[PDB]
Formats: sequence, C-alpha cells, structure tokens
Amino acid sequence: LGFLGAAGSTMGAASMALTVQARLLLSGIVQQQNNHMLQLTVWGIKQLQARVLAVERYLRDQQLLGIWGCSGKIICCTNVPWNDSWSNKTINEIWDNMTWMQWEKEIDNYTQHIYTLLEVSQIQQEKNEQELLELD
Amino acid sequence: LGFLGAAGSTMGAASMALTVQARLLLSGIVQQQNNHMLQLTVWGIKQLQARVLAVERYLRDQQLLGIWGCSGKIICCTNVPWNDSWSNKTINEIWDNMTWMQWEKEIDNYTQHIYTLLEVSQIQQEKNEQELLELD
Amino acid sequence: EGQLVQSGAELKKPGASVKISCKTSGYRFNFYHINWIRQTAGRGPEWMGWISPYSGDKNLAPAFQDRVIMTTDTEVPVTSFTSTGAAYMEIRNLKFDDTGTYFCAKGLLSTWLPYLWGQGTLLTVSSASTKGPSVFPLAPSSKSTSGGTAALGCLVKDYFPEPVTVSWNSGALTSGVHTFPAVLQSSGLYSLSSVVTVPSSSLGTQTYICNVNHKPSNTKVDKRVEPKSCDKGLEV
Amino acid sequence: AKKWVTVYYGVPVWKEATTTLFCASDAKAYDTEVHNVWATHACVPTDPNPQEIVLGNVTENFNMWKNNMVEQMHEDIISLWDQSLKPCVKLTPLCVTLNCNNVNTNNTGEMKNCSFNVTTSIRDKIKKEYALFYKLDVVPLENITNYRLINCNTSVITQACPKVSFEPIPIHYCAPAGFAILKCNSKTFNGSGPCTNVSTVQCTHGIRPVVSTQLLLNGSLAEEEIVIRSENITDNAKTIIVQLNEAVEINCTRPNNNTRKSIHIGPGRAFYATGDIIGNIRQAHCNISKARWNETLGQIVAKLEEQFPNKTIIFNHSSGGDPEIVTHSFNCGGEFFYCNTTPLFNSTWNNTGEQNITLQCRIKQIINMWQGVGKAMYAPPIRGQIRCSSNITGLLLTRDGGRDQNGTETFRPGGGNMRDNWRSELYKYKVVKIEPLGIAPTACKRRV
Amino acid sequence: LINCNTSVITQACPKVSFEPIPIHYCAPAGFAILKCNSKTFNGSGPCTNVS
Ligand SMILES: *[C@@H]1O[C@H](CO)[C@@H](O[C@@H]2O[C@H](CO)[C@@H](O[C@@H]3O[C@H](CO[C@H]4O[C@H](CO[C@H]5O[C@H](CO)[C@@H](O)[C@H](O)[C@@H]5O)[C@@H](O)[C@H](O)[C@@H]4O)[C@@H](O)[C@H](O[C@H]4O[C@H](CO)[C@@H](O)[C@H](O)[C@@H]4O)[C@@H]3O)[C@H](O)[C@H]2NC(C)=O)[C@H](O)[C@H]1NC(C)=O
Ligand SMILES: *[C@@H]1O[C@H](CO)[C@@H](O[C@@H]2O[C@H](CO)[C@@H](O[C@@H]3O[C@H](CO)[C@@H](O)[C@H](O[C@H]4O[C@H](CO)[C@@H](O)[C@H](O)[C@@H]4O)[C@@H]3O)[C@H](O)[C@H]2NC(C)=O)[C@H](O)[C@H]1NC(C)=O
Ligand SMILES: *[C@@H]1O[C@H](CO)[C@@H](O[C@@H]2O[C@H](CO)[C@@H](O[C@@H]3O[C@H](CO)[C@@H](O)[C@H](O)[C@@H]3O)[C@H](O)[C@H]2NC(C)=O)[C@H](O)[C@H]1NC(C)=O
Ligand SMILES: *[C@@H]1O[C@H](CO)[C@@H](O[C@@H]2O[C@H](CO)[C@@H](O[C@@H]3O[C@H](CO)[C@@H](O)[C@H](O)[C@@H]3O)[C@H](O)[C@H]2NC(C)=O)[C@H](O)[C@H]1NC(C)=O
Ligand SMILES: *[C@@H]1O[C@H](CO)[C@@H](O[C@@H]2O[C@H](CO)[C@@H](O[C@@H]3O[C@H](CO)[C@@H](O)[C@H](O)[C@@H]3O)[C@H](O)[C@H]2NC(C)=O)[C@H](O)[C@H]1NC(C)=O
Ligand SMILES: *[C@@H]1O[C@H](CO)[C@@H](O[C@@H]2O[C@H](CO)[C@@H](O[C@@H]3O[C@H](CO)[C@@H](O)[C@H](O)[C@@H]3O)[C@H](O)[C@H]2NC(C)=O)[C@H](O)[C@H]1NC(C)=O
Ligand SMILES: *[C@@H]1O[C@H](CO)[C@@H](O[C@@H]2O[C@H](CO)[C@@H](O[C@@H]3O[C@H](CO)[C@@H](O)[C@H](O)[C@@H]3O)[C@H](O)[C@H]2NC(C)=O)[C@H](O)[C@H]1NC(C)=O
Ligand SMILES: *[C@@H]1O[C@H](CO)[C@@H](O[C@@H]2O[C@H](CO)[C@@H](O[C@@H]3O[C@H](CO)[C@@H](O)[C@H](O)[C@@H]3O)[C@H](O)[C@H]2NC(C)=O)[C@H](O)[C@H]1NC(C)=O
Ligand SMILES: *[C@@H]1O[C@H](CO)[C@@H](O[C@@H]2O[C@H](CO)[C@@H](O[C@@H]3O[C@H](CO)[C@@H](O)[C@H](O)[C@@H]3O)[C@H](O)[C@H]2NC(C)=O)[C@H](O)[C@H]1NC(C)=O
Ligand SMILES: *[C@@H]1O[C@H](CO)[C@@H](O[C@@H]2O[C@H](CO)[C@@H](O[C@@H]3O[C@H](CO)[C@@H](O)[C@H](O)[C@@H]3O)[C@H](O)[C@H]2NC(C)=O)[C@H](O)[C@H]1NC(C)=O
Ligand SMILES: *[C@@H]1O[C@H](CO)[C@@H](O[C@@H]2O[C@H](CO)[C@@H](O[C@@H]3O[C@H](CO)[C@@H](O)[C@H](O)[C@@H]3O)[C@H](O)[C@H]2NC(C)=O)[C@H](O)[C@H]1NC(C)=O
Ligand SMILES: *[C@@H]1O[C@H](CO)[C@@H](O[C@@H]2O[C@H](CO)[C@@H](O)[C@H](O)[C@H]2NC(C)=O)[C@H](O)[C@H]1NC(C)=O
Ligand SMILES: *[C@@H]1O[C@H](CO)[C@@H](O[C@@H]2O[C@H](CO)[C@@H](O)[C@H](O)[C@H]2NC(C)=O)[C@H](O)[C@H]1NC(C)=O
Ligand SMILES: *[C@@H]1O[C@H](CO)[C@@H](O[C@@H]2O[C@H](CO)[C@@H](O)[C@H](O)[C@H]2NC(C)=O)[C@H](O)[C@H]1NC(C)=O
Ligand SMILES: *[C@@H]1O[C@H](CO)[C@@H](O[C@@H]2O[C@H](CO)[C@@H](O)[C@H](O)[C@H]2NC(C)=O)[C@H](O)[C@H]1NC(C)=O
Ligand SMILES: *[C@@H]1O[C@H](CO)[C@@H](O)[C@H](O)[C@H]1NC(C)=O
Ligand SMILES: *[C@@H]1O[C@H](CO)[C@@H](O)[C@H](O)[C@H]1NC(C)=O
Ligand SMILES: *[C@@H]1O[C@H](CO)[C@@H](O)[C@H](O)[C@H]1NC(C)=O
Repeated sequence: LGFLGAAGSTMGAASMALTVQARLLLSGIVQQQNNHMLQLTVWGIKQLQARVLAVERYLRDQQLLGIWGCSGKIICCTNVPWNDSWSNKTINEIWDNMTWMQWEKEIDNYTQHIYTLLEVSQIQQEKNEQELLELD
Repeated sequence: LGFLGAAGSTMGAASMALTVQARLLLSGIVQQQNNHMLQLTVWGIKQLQARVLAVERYLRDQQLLGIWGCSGKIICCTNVPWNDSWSNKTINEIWDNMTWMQWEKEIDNYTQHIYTLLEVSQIQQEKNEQELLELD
Repeated sequence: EGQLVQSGAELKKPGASVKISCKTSGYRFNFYHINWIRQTAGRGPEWMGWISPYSGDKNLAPAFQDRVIMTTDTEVPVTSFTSTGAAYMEIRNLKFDDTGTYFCAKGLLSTWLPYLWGQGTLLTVSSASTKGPSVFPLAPSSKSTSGGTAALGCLVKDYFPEPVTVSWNSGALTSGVHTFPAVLQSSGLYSLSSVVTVPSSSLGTQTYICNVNHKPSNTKVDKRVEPKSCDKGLEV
Repeated sequence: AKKWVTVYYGVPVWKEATTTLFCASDAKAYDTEVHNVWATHACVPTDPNPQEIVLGNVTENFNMWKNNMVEQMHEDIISLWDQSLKPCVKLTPLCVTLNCNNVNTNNTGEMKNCSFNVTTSIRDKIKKEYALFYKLDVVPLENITNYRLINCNTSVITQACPKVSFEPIPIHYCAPAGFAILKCNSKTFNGSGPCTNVSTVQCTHGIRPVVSTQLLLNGSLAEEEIVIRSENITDNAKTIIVQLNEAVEINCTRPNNNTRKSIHIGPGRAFYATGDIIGNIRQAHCNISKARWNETLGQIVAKLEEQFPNKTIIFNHSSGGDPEIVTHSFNCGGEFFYCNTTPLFNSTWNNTGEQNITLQCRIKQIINMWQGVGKAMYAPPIRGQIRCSSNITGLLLTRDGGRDQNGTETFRPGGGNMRDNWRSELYKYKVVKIEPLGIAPTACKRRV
Repeated sequence: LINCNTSVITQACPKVSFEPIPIHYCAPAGFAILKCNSKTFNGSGPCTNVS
C-alpha cells in the first residue's frame, strides 16, 4: 500500500497495512549500490554516519519487541491491563476516528511508564513463572 | 532494580530482575543527543568506533538466542540434558549460594562445547524433525 | 467537542429558491461527513440528505431530489488536524409543509450517522409581507424594594416572521434575564418580551438600555426602562 | 533430578576488559566562548541523571597504577594539541638572525630589546621589526649581543589558537553500550586492591584535563585523611602521588600589562606578539598561604612516619632538571607560569588579605609541552588582567637514590609524568565488558 | 596583489568542471523527507497534499 501509505487512513485501515512501513524502512530506495583513488570524500563520511543513526532507530524498538515476546511478529498482544486513567475513549472509536497520528501524541506522555509495566506482567512475571511451571 | 542492581544478590534474586541489565545496556544514559564547522574531531571518531563495539557485544549473543528458539524472550529453556561431569552441585544450591558471578567462572570453560550441543538437540534435531512432522 | 456556526433568519415566499449556509470550525472537515435534516409543524422530522466533503458520494430522500441540490467547498487547514469549511443547501419550489426548523450536523467516523448539531435555522415559507418589531419599554414591576432586587424589562408588540434575537446593552447583561416564549397572535403575528431582575432600590445610576435585531426587517429600535413609575412595587 | 540446560539473557556478570570511550560535557559559556581546545565545537553531551546504582556484596579488586583509562586520556589530549593550531599561522620562516641589548635601565628585567628580519605582506619586500618576548625563549651563539631562537634546533613552531580558552572544564568519560565503568567511592586506598562498596556508573566524575607538573589543580578530594596513591613504594625509585583531604586555594596573577602587536608573515598570515609593558617591572606573582599549607603538611609528615621507617632523616628540594620538569609549570589565564618549589621543602620536621608567600616566577612563550619533536607551539600573550580561581588537588614526589639501609632517605618532588597527574582522578575507575549470556541448569525442558 | 592582505591563495583544480549537475538528497533508514508538491505558498504554513 506504499511507504507510510496508510498514515492518512484511520487506525483500522493503518493496522491493515503496516508491514510496508517497516519493509522500505531500511533497505528500499535509500540503500543503493554504495559504490584520485580514495573514498574518504564528503559523501563517504555522510553515508556511514547516517548508517549508524539508521540502525539506532530500528534496534531501539527491536530490543523492546524482543523483551515482550512480540519479536516473532508485527502485531502481538500482551498480558497487561489498560489503566482507564491513561485514555477514556472506546476501543472501536479511535480506530475509525482518531487515527494513529493523533493517538501517538496522546500516549507519548505515559509511554515510558507503559513500557515499564509491559516488561513485568508479560516477561518479568509471565516468563519467570515458567521456571517452576515448565516441568510438572 | 537498577543496571546490574542484582549482580550482588544471589542467582535466584538475579534471575528475578535481569531485563533492566539488558534495557540500559544499549540506549540508556550513554546514547545521548549525539550533536570551524565539521564533526571529524577526536570526539566524533571515538563515538562511532565505540558504536561498532557496542552492537558487536549485543549481536554475538543475539544471534545465539535466534538459533536456539529463545529469541522471543529473556528466559527460555532447551531440550539439552546436563552432563553431570560439567557441574556436580544441586540445582537449588547455586541459586541461593554460589550466585551468577562465580557461576560464569565455572561454565566459561565448557561454555563453547555447551553452545555446540545447544545448537543440535534444540534446533539441528528438533526444528529439522518438523520438516516431516509438520504435515500428517 | 467541535463548535458549528449556522447562518440563520433567512426565508421567502413559496416557489422561490432558498439558500442555507453553515461554517465548520475546530475539526477535520475533510474526513468528517455532513448530514442535513428538517422538522415540520406536525412533529415529524424528515431526513433530507447525506453529503461527503472528501468524496462526491451522496444519499438523498426521493421527496428531496429535484427540489434539493447541495454543494461543498475545500478544507482550509489551521493545524495538522484542524480545518475550516462550509456547506450550502439549495431548495426549489417550496410549500407551507416545508415551513419549519432546518439543522446542520457534524459526522461521526456505522459512520454515516451525526454527532453534533448547530443552533438552528427557523425557515418560514409564507407569502405574507415582513413586519418590523414594535419595541416598547416596560414600567417597574410589582415586586419589592427590600435589597433592591425587583423586575424590569421591555416588550415587543408585533412582527412577522421568527426568529428574533434580543439582548441587553449589546452582549453585556446575560445573567438574570428570562427570554419570554414568542408565540403567534389571532392576526398571524408573533409577540415577545424580556424580564431582568437587577438590584434597583431606586431608579438611578444603572444601565436600562437593550438591543433588538432582525434579518428581513433590519431593526435598530432600542428603548430603556421607564423612570416615570406606573407600579406600586418600586415604591414600598 | 533430571537436570536440563536453561538459557538466560541479561545476566549481570562482567569480564575485565578495556574499550574505546568518548566525551560527556555540559554547556559552558555557550554564547561568548563556544570552542575551548578540549571540548571543541562538537563534544558528546552529558546527561543530568547519572546511574548511581551501588552494588552490595561486591568487593571487586581495582587497579590504580595499571588502569588503561589513564593511557586513553594521555593520547587524546596530545592528538588534540597537534590538531588544534593546525589550521593556524606557521612560524617556520619567522626564525631568523637576532641582535640585541638589554633594557633602558641596568636591571632595576628579563626582557630583551631584539631586532630581526620578517617578510611582510609582500614576499619580495623585507622589513626589520622590533618585538618583545620573555626570558629563555632565545639561546646565545656569539659590542652587540648576537644569538639564535631555541625552536630552530628542535621543532617547527606554529602560532597558537586565537580567542580559544586553554583552561579546563569538567570532561566526564562515557563508556559504550555493553560496557560499564566500575565506580569506587570507597574511603581508603592502599595503592590498588579489593574495595568495599563498588558502584556501577556509565558516566564518570567531572575530571578536568590537568596541564601541570609538581602540583595538581582540579579534581577528586577524598575526605578525612590524605590518600597515598602507591604505584610503587618499597623501592624509593618509583613515583608517588598524594590526594589531599581539603583544598588549599592558590591565587596566580601577572602584573605585566602588554599591548597587541601584529606583524604579517607573507600573504594573509598574522603573527601576534608581546607589545609594550605599561608600568613598573615586576615578577608574575602567584602567592599562597603560610599557615594553611603548614597545616596540610602536618598530616603529610605524620603519614610518611607510618608508611616509611621510624623518624629517619627525610628533607630536600627538586634535584637537577630543566625549567618545565623541576618547577610548578602550569597554564593560567593563557600564559605558562614557572614558579619555584624551594620555600616548601625548607621545612625540616620529624615529630608530626592573607600571608605573603610567593615563588621565583618566570614566563615562557616558546612551549612544545610533553616534548613536541614535530609541531612546536608559541603561547600568545594575554592583554591585561590575569586571574587564578584555581586549586591544589594533590602533588607528585620521588626517590632518594639507592642507599642501603641507613638513617638518611631525603624525599623531594621529582615526578616527571603526565599520566600520574590523572591517576588522582581515574584511581576509582576500571572499565568492564558485560556478558549478558548465561547458562544455568534447572528442572524444566521444552516439548513438541 | 589583493591576496597578500587577506588569505593564502592556491591554484584551482585542472580539468575539473566547476558547473553543477542534479544533486538529489537521500535521507537515511528510519527517516523520510516530506515532499510538498503544493501549488501555492504563503512563506511557510500548512500544506494540502503532503507526499
Ligand atoms: C578547575 O576548572 C575550572 C573550570 O570552570 C577552572 O576555572 C578558572 O576560572 C577562572 C574564574 O572565572 C577563569 O578566569 C576567568 O573566567 C572568566 C569567566 O567569564 C565569563 O563571563 C564573562 C563576563 O565578563 C565580565 O566579567 C569577567 C569576570 O572574569 C571579566 O574578566 C570581564 O572582563 C568582564 O568584566 C564573559 O564575557 C566570559 O566570556 C565568560 O562567560 C572569564 O571572563 C575570564 O576570561 C577572560 O578572557 C577570556 C579568554 O577567552 C575571554 O573569553 C573572556 O571574555 C574574559 O575577558 C577568565 O578566563 C580561569 O581562566 C579558569 N581556569 C583556570 C585553569 O584557572 C579552575 O581554575 C580549574 N582549576 C583548579 C581547581 O585548579
Ligand atoms: C615496589 O617495588 C619493589 C622493587 O624493589 C618491590 O619489592 C622488592 O621485592 C624483591 C623480591 O625478590 C626484593 O629482593 C630482595 O630483597 C632482599 C632483602 O633486602 C635482598 O637481600 C636481595 O638482594 C638481591 O639483589 C642484589 C642486587 O642485585 C644482589 O646483589 C643479590 O645477590 C640479590 O640477588 C633482593 O634485593 C626487593 O628488595 C624488594 N624491594 C625492597 C624490599 O625494597 C615491592 O614489592 C613494590 N611494592 C609495592 C607493592 O608497593
Ligand atoms: C476521561 O473521562 C472523564 C469523565 O467522563 C473526563 O473528565 C471530564 O468529563 C466530563 C464529561 O461530562 C467533561 O465535562 C464536559 O464539559 C464540557 C464543557 O462544559 C461539555 O461540553 C461536555 O459535554 C462535558 O459535559 C469534563 O470537561 C472532563 N474534565 C476534564 C477537564 O478532563 C476526562 O476528560 C476524560 N479523558 C481525559 C482527557 O482525561
Ligand atoms: C503529557 O501530558 C500533558 C497534559 O496535557 C501534555 O501537554 C502539556 O501541555 C502544557 C500546556 O500546553 C505544556 O506546557 C507548555 O509550556 C511551554 C512553555 O514554553 C510551551 O512552549 C508549550 O506550548 C506548552 O504550553 C506541558 O509542557 C505539557 N506537558 C506536561 C508534562 O504537562 C503532553 O503532550 C504530554 N506528553 C508529553 C510528551 O509530555
Ligand atoms: C563432582 O563430584 C565429585 C564426587 O562427589 C567430586 O570429586 C571428589 O569428591 C570427593 C567427595 O567425597 C572429594 O573428597 C573430599 O576430600 C576433601 C579433602 O580431603 C574433604 O574435605 C571432603 O569432605 C571430601 O571428602 C574430592 O576432593 C573430589 N575430587 C576432586 C579433586 O575433584 C568433584 O570434585 C565434584 N566437582 C568437580 C569440581 O569436578
Ligand atoms: C577450565 O578449567 C580449568 C580447570 O581448573 C580452569 O582453571 C585452570 O587452572 C590452572 C591452574 O590455575 C591454569 O594454569 C594457569 O597457569 C598460568 C601460567 O602463567 C597461570 O598464570 C594461571 O594463574 C594458572 O595457574 C589453567 O590455565 C586453567 N585452565 C585449563 C584449561 O586448564 C579454567 O578456569 C577453566 N576455564 C577456562 C576459561 O579455560
Ligand atoms: C627597542 O627600544 C627602542 C627604544 O629606543 C625602540 O625603537 C625606537 O623608537 C622611537 C619611538 O618609537 C624612535 O624615535 C623617534 O622617531 C620619530 C619618527 O621616526 C622621529 O620623528 C623622532 O625624532 C624620534 O627619532 C627611535 O628612533 C627608535 N630607535 C631607533 C634607533 O630606530 C624599539 O622599537 C624597541 N624594540 C624592541 C622591543 O626591540
Ligand atoms: C594494601 O594494604 C594491604 C594490607 O596490608 C596489603 O595486603 C598485604 O598483601 C601482602 C601481599 O601483597 C601480604 O604478604 C604476605 O602475607 C602472607 C600471609 O601468610 C605471608 O605468609 C607472606 O610472607 C607475606 O607476608 C600481607 O600479609 C598483606 N597484609 C597483611 C595482613 O600483612 C595490600 O597488598 C596493599 N596493596 C599494595 C599492593 O600496596
Ligand atoms: C605549622 O606552624 C605552626 C606554628 O606557626 C606550628 O604550630 C604549633 O605546633 C606546636 C607543636 O606541634 C604546638 O605546640 C603545642 O601547644 C599546645 C597548646 O596547648 C601545648 O599544650 C602542647 O604542649 C604544645 O606545646 C602549637 O600549639 C602550635 N601552634 C603555634 C605555636 O602556632 C605547627 O606545628 C607547624 N606544622 C607542623 C610542624 O606540623
Ligand atoms: C639537599 O640540600 C642540601 C643543602 O645544603 C645539599 O647538601 C650538600 O650539597 C653539597 C654540594 O653539592 C654536597 O657536596 C659533596 O660532598 C661529597 C661528600 O663526599 C663530595 O664527595 C662531593 O664532591 C661534594 O663536595 C653535599 O654532600 C650535600 N650534602 C648532603 C648529602 O645533603 C644536598 O646535596 C641536597 N640534596 C640533593 C642533591 O637533592
Ligand atoms: C500565509 O497566509 C495565511 C492566510 O492569511 C496566514 O494566516 C493568518 O495567520 C495570522 C497569524 O499567523 C492570523 O492572525 C490573527 O487572526 C485572529 C483570528 O481570531 C485574530 O483574532 C488576530 O488579531 C490576528 O488577526 C490571520 O487571521 C490568518 N489569516 C486570516 C484569516 O486573516 C499565514 O500565517 C501566512 N503565513 C505567514 C506566517 O506568512
Ligand atoms: C635585517 O637585515 C638587515 C639588512 O641591512 C641587517 O643590517 C645589516 O646587519 C649586518 C649584520 O647582521 C651588518 O653586517 C650590516 O652592516 C648591516 N647593515 C647596516 C644597515 O648597517 C639587520 O641587522 C638584519 N636584522 C636581523 C638581526 O635579522
Ligand atoms: C560507598 O558506600 C556509601 C555508603 O556507605 C555510599 O554513599 C552514598 O552514595 C549515595 C549515592 O547516591 C549518596 O546519595 C549518599 O549520600 C552517599 N552517602 C554518604 C553521605 O556517604 C557510596 O555511594 C558508596 N560508593 C560508591 C562506589 O558509590
Ligand atoms: C595598562 O595600563 C594602561 C595605563 O592606564 C591602561 O591604559 C588605558 O587604556 C584604556 C583603554 O581604552 C584607555 O581608554 C585609557 O586612556 C588608557 N590610559 C592610558 C593613559 O594609557 C591599559 O588599559 C592597561 N592594560 C590593558 C591591556 O587593559
Ligand atoms: C499534489 O496533488 C496532486 C494532485 O492534486 C498530485 O499530482 C500528481 O502527482 C503524481 C505523482 O506521480 C503525478 O504522476 C501526477 O501526474 C500528478 N498530477 C498532476 C498532473 O498534477 C501531487 O503529486 C501532489 N503533491 C505531492 C506532494 O506530490
Ligand atoms: C641547537 O640545535 C643544534 C643542531 O644540532 C644542536 O647542535 C645544539 O646543541 C642545539 N642547542 C643547544 C644545546 O645549544
Ligand atoms: C587570594 O585569594 C583569597 C581567596 O579569595 C582571597 O581571600 C585573598 O584576599 C586573595 N589575595 C589578596 C589580593 O588579598
Ligand atoms: C591590505 O592588508 C593590510 C594589512 O593590514 C591592510 O592594512 C590593508 O587595509 C589591506 N587592503 C586595503 C584596504 O587596501
């Protein structure tokens, strides 16, 4: 559906196509061939410094999915309840009305407190319960 | 519980909190903003060379979990039996006594032979059995 | 919650073409649909039609097909989400059954349905000529002098057709004011009044001036509360 | 009871190793001074919230003298010193014939009215110029005094950076991801060993790059006693650094008031030298307290009675050396001060605004610090005011030959190293490699 | 000569074209350049058809 080709469309239609937004995110139309006899020019330095910032934005979120059991797929749920105090709108309502665009501007605040809680109930509690529950 | 805030505490209390030890391990208090008009100074070279060594230590162990079926979580068991000749101490005994600290100094020796065996029984045998067992 | 601006007090004789407008403010006008409805004197609201401001899709009632034709304009962005637009409604060959209140509604996202409505546009499809309100000030009330609080206001004798907006000292005195229900007479003309309860121990050093406005007859007549008292209330 | 292998990630276990580090610095002047020699224009910034996590039950053995962070700080400053001033004016054709006399008055100073040949804006046209400079900057060779400059021998000289602060600011060290710096906030240290309360930090202390010999200017001041850093002590021969318990404030001025003289060497290039001194002829004038120092020395002589045998004879002054080695050579306001270490070691004792105490102060502009055999630096004079606002954060000592036994073991300041100067800062630091992968067996397994 | 004053002069590149060619700018991975192919602009503001 195109790179960010679902950003305009509502959350429901945005969750419908979000693989392309991660597909062309790394090696798409920016990777290229990457081809006086020296490569220490202004274009050589700029491409390698940008390469470091390229992986940094991917790995930051990649590590999080890995410590949530959501690493194996694009969309995976967790065993974390939603504290009503964060957002008071209906599940189905933001999906055809608010859109991911405004929605990120709503969570961004408690987003770090959400990430903190996501680590324990789904991994620090769920995967730590396995140690005893695996053999019975 | 803090970055390495469980190293002092016994293996049982160390396995209780080991997500923070991987959380602040990459982009925590070392990532920063990463902000004559040129960035080829002594601080620019030192930060990018350190960035290469930063991912190298993560990816080495990240590849191993990926080839063990343990990639999806922090703690995941395997179908590999423990050869008594490696360690003779009781399971529950090292967990409240020896601590991970001394324990790494005990396995480090057969650690490569352990990694070699971990690849076959759990992946080269278990996942290769699936080829025929998936459809029946 | 978004606020809608509905253009009102427009009306004409039967057969003529009526144009009703509405300004949209404080929301994404593009993806939000627009619904139009009217209500007759027989308490039966007839759903007129549904219109989309992003795409050319429309759904209209058979009784409002050849007569009613709607139009919409492009969104004017304020922020990355908020925008400003307007919708126009044209009705041809109107009758006395078309006489009633016409409303504009903001969409929801099961999305075709509305969410928020405007103020209201009372359309009077009558062949009779327009009459200008006869503004007259009212003498003090039959209440008391204890503390000062006592009633005082103005009376609007005859005019044709409603709605009529009446305020006190041009949007200054809004609290402690009651708007009397404007109802038709035997001759077929509407009539209203306004009552203000202000601390008036004795007539002096106070604002008694009001404001009267109309669209088909443009009014300016503003008369202040009578100093020559014709009641016992503002005495003992 | 059925032992099966279990894989654990994020295991809190470290391995002793050294990696490439980087800067951590807060916004200083911001508007006025934008790039000082150390921080430059683009330095890695610092976080206001450091990881103060203290690890109980951890007695990790710290290596004070064998720390590899010390060597990293040594190479970073010199490489930066060579980089700095590279794009600046080369004083290669400046060094020529020099003929002079002394002053208008017969010594009532250490400046010489010199004449020389300098190529002006135009290469073809040559102009004879007269300019000032401080003592030791020139050396004799031959009615009129005929001599040469000290640079031509040893190295190619270049003019130093204009409007760039040669004064330190807190430079913290940040270790990369998958690595941690072990912080030692322990009370006492016996010259490397096992600690009590080992902490884990990803950002170090506000270490200021100290540019001095004899005395230490900034940094860690471990309280309640004077800490003895021992690289080595049984054998007199090796250097000994001593951390102070309480700071000893030191003023540094230069009442030599100099104007700005600019002479162009060929096209574009501008050379700035000492103009004219306004007022009476006088020494630099550092100044120090009499009693405060005595009080600090009080515990120094008491600690050495405990470390070394009984009350054996132990006093004398800096032995031999060149100006920079035996004198308290330090940067202050711009210029390099070479004040005397003789009034200190004047006190012989066994049993355990303010006062006018100064040393033999001398200025020097030709400075290829840490012996620059390639690129030499010319210190530019500072127009007007000279202030200190500095400290004493320690000192460096030496041996008493190779005497067998005896009753005579006279100690003096003979520390000739720049690495040991940061060993009173990185004493509490040791870099470690994090091993998150851990293998531990327990009664549990996987199925189909 | 006007140079001696101000700066050290050097001879320019031989057989090197000092004439421009289309230099497009590519943003790295995990980043995107918002293209504004809109008709009118009032000196910065909200656009219509962001690409
Ligand atoms: C441990 O590390 C610290 C790092 O902080 C070392 O600090 C020493 O601090 C002193 C005292 O401040 C330094 O000397 C001076 O610092 C001044 C700060 O100036 C700022 O504000 C200015 C406002 O100007 C007015 O007031 C100043 C007050 O000094 C007057 O001098 C001036 O004429 C005005 O009346 C700004 O204009 C200025 O840029 C700063 O924002 C500096 O003003 C002063 O610098 C002069 O020369 C500068 C050369 O670039 C020039 O840029 C300035 O404008 C100004 O004219 C001067 O540097 C010490 O230099 C500093 N270093 C050392 C090694 O002593 C501390 O010493 C160190 N060591 C230990 C503990 O041993
Ligand atoms: C600081 O560094 C010193 C280095 O001297 C280190 O201690 C030294 O340890 C060695 C261990 O072998 C000591 O060596 C012997 O000491 C005895 C007793 O005095 C002497 O009799 C010995 O004589 C030998 O060497 C002579 C000279 O060549 C020969 O002629 C003779 O035949 C012998 O071979 C020998 O010196 C050494 O004395 C000490 N140093 C001392 C005691 O000063 C010390 O460990 C370091 N300390 C720390 C950790 O701070
Ligand atoms: C979370 O849900 C709560 C509770 O429903 C929201 O708090 C308050 O909700 C009331 C709903 O009646 C809001 O009252 C509103 O007043 C406006 C203006 O008078 C009116 O137009 C609405 O019809 C409604 O009556 C009230 O403003 C609101 N209070 C505030 C300031 O938050 C709550 O806001 C929801 N989510 C958030 C953003 O925290
Ligand atoms: C956190 O939740 C708050 C709750 O609304 C979100 O917004 C907050 O809004 C106020 C008022 O707009 C902010 O004040 C700011 O003042 C500065 C002064 O320079 C001004 O420039 C800004 O436009 C704004 O008025 C306030 O900072 C802001 N945050 C908090 C924590 O109260 C906010 O978006 C949520 N998310 C984040 C990322 O914190
Ligand atoms: C693996 O388990 C075996 C068998 O139990 C350990 O091998 C040997 O175990 C005996 C236990 O009786 C050890 O004997 C010990 O002798 C000491 C000193 O005399 C005594 O204090 C103890 O009570 C006990 O009797 C023996 O030393 C040990 N042999 C060696 C050298 O390994 C084996 O060590 C265990 N794990 C390891 C580290 O391989
Ligand atoms: C492998 O298992 C051995 C079994 O104990 C673990 O230790 C071994 O210990 C001996 C004696 O301490 C080592 O000898 C070494 O000699 C050098 C000579 O320079 C000396 O510097 C050392 O302090 C030590 O005495 C031996 O190398 C060592 N390893 C082996 C393979 O026998 C060992 O920790 C286990 N792990 C590893 C990483 O190999
Ligand atoms: C060394 O010190 C001498 C001081 O004797 C400096 O050079 C001398 O500078 C003065 C004034 O700047 C010259 O005197 C006057 O010259 C003017 C104009 O040319 C003339 O009209 C007056 O009648 C008077 O002669 C003086 O002649 C000059 N010395 C000579 C012999 O040329 C010298 O610049 C200092 N430089 C250093 C630090 O070596
Ligand atoms: C800092 O101070 C401590 C405390 O004094 C130092 O510990 C000392 O370490 C040495 C070896 O490094 C020990 O020497 C040996 O002791 C054994 C005990 O059986 C003896 O048999 C040997 O002949 C020899 O004397 C010493 O005992 C120990 N402290 C004591 C209790 O005397 C530490 O090394 C110091 N740091 C340094 C290296 O300067
Ligand atoms: C630094 O210089 C000062 C003198 O300017 C020395 O201070 C004096 O030190 C002596 C002996 O160490 C003190 O003597 C004692 O006085 C008390 C007073 O009650 C008396 O009870 C004792 O029997 C003894 O006589 C003296 O008070 C102290 N004060 C003076 C005279 O200024 C200081 O010792 C020098 N630094 C050294 C050598 O560590
Ligand atoms: C510490 O300061 C004292 C201050 O007086 C210095 O003392 C004496 O300095 C003289 C002259 O250099 C030494 O003279 C030599 O005596 C030996 C004796 O055999 C002779 O063979 C030589 O030819 C020469 O005449 C004298 O020994 C020395 N006295 C001592 C041992 O303190 C002292 O040298 C200073 N210490 C140093 C060098 O740091
Ligand atoms: C490009 O053109 C547009 C269209 O004219 C600019 O929009 C204008 O923005 C200014 C503020 O940036 C508005 O001013 C204020 O309007 C409020 C409305 O209540 C009023 O109360 C204030 O006193 C003030 O007049 C202005 O109204 C608005 N356009 C209109 C409808 O007049 C846009 O900013 C332009 N880009 C730039 C920055 O050059
Ligand atoms: C700069 O060049 C001039 C050129 O005239 C020097 O003047 C001569 O100096 C030499 C000795 O160094 C004498 O033998 C000549 O007799 C001088 N000529 C005059 C005019 O008397 C001048 O000394 C040079 N300055 C330096 C030190 O470089
Ligand atoms: C050494 O142990 C001491 C306590 O015995 C620790 O000291 C405290 O450190 C925290 C760090 O935030 C401070 O907030 C406290 O004020 C300190 N207490 C005082 C006054 O001593 C110390 O941090 C330990 N060492 C290390 C390596 O950090
Ligand atoms: C060195 O001393 C002189 C003597 O006062 C100072 O000279 C003054 O400089 C200011 C700067 O504009 C002038 O306005 C005064 O007229 C000067 N006075 C005289 C008579 O010379 C000088 O400022 C001092 N040092 C520096 C470098 O500032
Ligand atoms: C602005 O909107 C216009 C249409 O209203 C878009 O115009 C088309 O862009 C595509 C891109 O492939 C072209 O193939 C069409 O030929 C364009 N149509 C014409 C003739 O206008 C335009 O792309 C939009 N803006 C941006 C930001 O790209
Ligand atoms: C000056 O450099 C020369 C070149 O070899 C050298 O011979 C001379 O000794 C140096 N300076 C001294 C020590 O006077
Ligand atoms: C030297 O510095 C100290 C510390 O500020 C100060 O109190 C003293 O007055 C200074 N010297 C002078 C000029 O008196
Ligand atoms: C040439 O350079 C000199 C060196 O200072 C300068 O004085 C002069 O004004 C420059 N050129 C002009 C303006 O003629």
